[PDB]
Amino acid sequence: PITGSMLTSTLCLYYPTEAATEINDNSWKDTLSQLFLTKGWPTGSVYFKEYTNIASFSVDPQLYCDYNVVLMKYDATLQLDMSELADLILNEWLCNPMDITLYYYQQTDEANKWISMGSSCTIKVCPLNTQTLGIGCLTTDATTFEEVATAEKLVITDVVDGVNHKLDVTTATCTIRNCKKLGPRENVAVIQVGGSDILDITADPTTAPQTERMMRINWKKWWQVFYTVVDYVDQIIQVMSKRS
Amino acid sequence: LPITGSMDIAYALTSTLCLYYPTEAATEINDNSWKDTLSQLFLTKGWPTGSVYFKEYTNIASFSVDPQLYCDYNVVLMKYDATLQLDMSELADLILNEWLCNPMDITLYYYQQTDEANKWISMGSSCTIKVCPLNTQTLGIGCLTTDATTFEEVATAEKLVITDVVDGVNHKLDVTTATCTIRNCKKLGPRENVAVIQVGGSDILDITADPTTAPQTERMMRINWKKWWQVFYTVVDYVDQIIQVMSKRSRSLNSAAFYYRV
Amino acid sequence: QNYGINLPITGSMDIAYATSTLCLYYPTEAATEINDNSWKDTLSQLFLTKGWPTGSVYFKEYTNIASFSVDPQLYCDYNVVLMKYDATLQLDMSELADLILNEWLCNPMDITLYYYQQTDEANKWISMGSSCTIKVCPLNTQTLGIGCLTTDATTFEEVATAEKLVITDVVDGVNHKLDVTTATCTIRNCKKLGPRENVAVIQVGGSDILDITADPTTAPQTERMMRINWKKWWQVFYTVVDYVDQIIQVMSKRSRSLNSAAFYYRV
Amino acid sequence: QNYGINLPITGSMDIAYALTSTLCLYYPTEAATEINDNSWKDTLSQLFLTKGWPTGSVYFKEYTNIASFSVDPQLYCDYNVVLMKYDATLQLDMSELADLILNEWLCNPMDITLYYYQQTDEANKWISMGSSCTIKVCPLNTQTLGIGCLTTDATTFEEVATAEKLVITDVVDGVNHKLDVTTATCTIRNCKKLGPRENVAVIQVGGSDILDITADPTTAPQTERMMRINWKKWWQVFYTVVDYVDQIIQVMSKRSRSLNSAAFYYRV
Amino acid sequence: NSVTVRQDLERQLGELREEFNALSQEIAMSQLIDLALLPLDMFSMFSGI
Ligand SMILES: [Ca+2]
Ligand SMILES: [Ca+2]
Ligand SMILES: [Ca+2]
Ligand SMILES: [Ca+2]
Ligand SMILES: [Ca+2]
Ligand SMILES: [Ca+2]
Ligand SMILES: [Ca+2]
Ligand SMILES: [Ca+2]
Ligand SMILES: [Ca+2]
Ligand SMILES: [Ca+2]
Ligand SMILES: [Ca+2]
Ligand SMILES: [Ca+2]
Repeated sequence: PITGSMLTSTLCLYYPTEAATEINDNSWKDTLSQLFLTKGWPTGSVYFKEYTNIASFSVDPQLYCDYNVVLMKYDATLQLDMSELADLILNEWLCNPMDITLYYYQQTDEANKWISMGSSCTIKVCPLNTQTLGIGCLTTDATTFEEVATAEKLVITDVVDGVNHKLDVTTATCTIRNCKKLGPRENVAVIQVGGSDILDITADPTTAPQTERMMRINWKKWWQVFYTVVDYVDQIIQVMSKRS
Repeated sequence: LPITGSMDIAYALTSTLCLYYPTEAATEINDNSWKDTLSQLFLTKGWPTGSVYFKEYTNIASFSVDPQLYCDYNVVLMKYDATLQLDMSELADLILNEWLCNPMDITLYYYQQTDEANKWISMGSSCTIKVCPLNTQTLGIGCLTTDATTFEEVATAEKLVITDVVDGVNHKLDVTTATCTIRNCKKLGPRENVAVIQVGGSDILDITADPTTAPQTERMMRINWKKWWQVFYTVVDYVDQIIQVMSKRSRSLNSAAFYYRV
Repeated sequence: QNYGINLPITGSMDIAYATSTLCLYYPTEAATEINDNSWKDTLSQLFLTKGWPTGSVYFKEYTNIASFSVDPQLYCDYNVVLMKYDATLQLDMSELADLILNEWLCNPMDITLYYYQQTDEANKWISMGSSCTIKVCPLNTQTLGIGCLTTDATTFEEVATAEKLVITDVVDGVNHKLDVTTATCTIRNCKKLGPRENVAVIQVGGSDILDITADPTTAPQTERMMRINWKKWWQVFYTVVDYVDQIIQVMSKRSRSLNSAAFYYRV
Repeated sequence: QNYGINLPITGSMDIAYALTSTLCLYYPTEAATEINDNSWKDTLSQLFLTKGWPTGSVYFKEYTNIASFSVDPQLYCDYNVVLMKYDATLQLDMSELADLILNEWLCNPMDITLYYYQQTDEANKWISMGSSCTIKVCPLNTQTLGIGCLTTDATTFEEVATAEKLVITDVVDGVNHKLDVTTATCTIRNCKKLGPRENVAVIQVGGSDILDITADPTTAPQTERMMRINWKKWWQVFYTVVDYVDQIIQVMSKRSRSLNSAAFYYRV
Repeated sequence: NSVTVRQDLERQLGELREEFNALSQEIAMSQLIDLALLPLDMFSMFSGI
């Protein structure tokens, strides 16, 4: 209960391999470090992380920084993948293990989802009635299970709440967790390089919020993209809170 | 009549839902009992068995031919294609809104649009509408009233068209009446019975012919998708929110039609 | 002298109080599809019903967004530009929309002799021409390149290639050497003053993709930026004519400038 | 700060109130050819510096002829001084050029293949510029039928210009006209004379004072910015300009339209 | 001798009424009372139109 009266941070920039390949310069990280230094960031505070693709980045993304800015190149065929990654890295998740081989799982409320990551995650679900028998599926035979994902690097599965499910995830190359969305992760911001402003970070179908940390820029040159980010770093930082 | 309330007083199972979906959704699901499964899940959510009716349409264009929404609440899962933005917008404008329509006899009379709320809605197998504006002396402007080849074409083999011409000028129409019917429709307001869920790309529905407004009503929803099973689980799991978004029809009465009620 | 801009205006909160020209810029695609010799005459007649007297509505045709971006001209009191969405030209559409919708004050930029720097967030470098190729080399306080030798332009960091219109934004407060292809391009140092209510943009097709601010944290959608779904150019033109009242009401003709240039030039 | 309105300005009649600009000098190629010195622009720049103009503030623009210069004479400069050489056979050309560069014109487009045009006021003219303008007009009676001309046939039109680089046509006000401009090379605009342009001054270097910048035949005003000198040496002409730059600038003034208080009054 | 010249389209009646109503601002009460006292007839009403 708080009563009121009415230079020390690190920044990370996560960019695709395409940006570096186009720039085709060996010392562009050093160039951007000097430019950030002019903008007021002491040398040794700006880091540049590279990821091959959105799909590969979605496999357990680690964002160790006081501020994180993720440049995400748009693709029309990957809107769901972009939305999944954006939700995962823009919201805080409290996750617990899931052992499909041993227990049946259900989702308690709207905050509960099943987040699965790995090389290839094929998830099939069989809902069970109160008597523990598959609805439209047979527990013994997994070929009848309804398929909710297929060879996905990241999946955020939502199923009807209050009904037990038997899962048949491909745990050989995937790991699935029972996660709860605690709230927003102000440490991370996403800038969509080109596209059409398509990101649904809420599983609810009646809500597609556009928070301040979700940005979109039209682009034709990655050098222009990076110069824009450096020039308006102050605005990007002001748009997001601080935490590591 | 007046309805007087109070701003201090503390005030302290019988409806049907219809899900309209494309054929490819069922084709991908490929489970003969998927409708029964969804019925049981809706029951878990609190919808008695038989209260949910599933309707299958083959395409947006085909569904646009006289859409027949016959539930207390209707949810239309409309897939997105970047080449069908106008078609999706027309279908959304048709169903999400209430239109008072009267028949138009193009082959006899000339017609005009009274105000911004009035348009010409054409439906059928193939609507090829051509128009010719007329002046006060019934002579065509930029067209010859007798030669229909000179008319100006506003549609081409369309399953559904919502045409809007300049108000206060008579027009002569050459719509193909054999495979199409055109009606003079005045938009009354919103049809709260129906909600549209765009399962696909960006939010592009412009349900107002006014170029300055593209309002995004609460009943126009959008979801990214990769599996129809996931789409349907989303709909079932958030049915409460969708119903809260919708409301019961306030239209007093119109032409009789079949409904799926309790 | 100054129209008394320094003086105040006192208005009451209770007292009851209760030939403009219209330019229509459209692509050649529209004319080709319309395929009529007198469609301009037809639209003039139809505008006459909405109240624009004959001789007040003019129709300008441009082959492409790219070509129209080469020194666009604003001729009428109300300039409505129909822009055809193309998924591969989003940045070009954004740059053209920024240039026309916002007022700019530009100064000459002799690049063969002088280093240049952006001063504040309102300053940009606007280059226009048949082919504008821009390579920038930032300099440190010692006037040495950062990641690029000053003498050799091949080490410069490219920002635009064979572009009809470029709005370059570099880091403010750092000098740059620019190897801009001045043979077919002219680059000027511009500052954005404010909105230009004289001009409105109507995008046919697409999915509402226009950022008219260099700031990445802001993509404002003013009232003069409109979008419509389209399948017949006759339908598009009838929509514009029938709703010209709303479009004009959203616009304002006091921003009419003396010259048709999209920017104010100061030497 | 209160742009776009006209608030009365109040001042006192009994109170005592006890460089940065840029000058552009337009001259013909004949001047440079006669001077025949490569560094003459640098020399004039140094002399202007002596007079008080920081180096780099004086621009020297060269035009080949009055006729060529008349094609869109863009003068973007805090002060502009145009030395135009008198020619006995170019009096109307000189007057047209002087009017165009000495008055402010608000111009609207003209699509002569869609509309008939009438001039509604004494300040409304048709200004056409380009490689070759050939304006042929047909006045129309109230039936949209030509008067003394055939609306269908252009050869019967009455010609008011022939291969003119610049021309300012003035027809009888209030009557519709059908035009046959050669738009393939020349562009015509419906212009209205807002008022004087203080940025520009014209020095006629040669014969007598013949410029008149008013269509009205009853008046031939000779304003402050219309100067005239005799000459036999372009070096002498330029020395005179440099020496009396202060007088020229005092006769001129900063462009009212480009003042940051003209916002929403047809500039800035 | 030519094709029939189509009469120009007049105006949208809604906006015509809007402008006519907007004209009520430019009305002076005393002069309007004088004009009301003057009996307009088939001649006076249409003479100056
Ligand atoms: Ca994914
Ligand atoms: Ca099954
Ligand atoms: Ca759930
Ligand atoms: Ca025609
Ligand atoms: Ca359609
Ligand atoms: Ca209409
Ligand atoms: Ca380099
Ligand atoms: Ca460009
Ligand atoms: Ca900048
Ligand atoms: Ca001349
Ligand atoms: Ca004659
Ligand atoms: Ca005249």
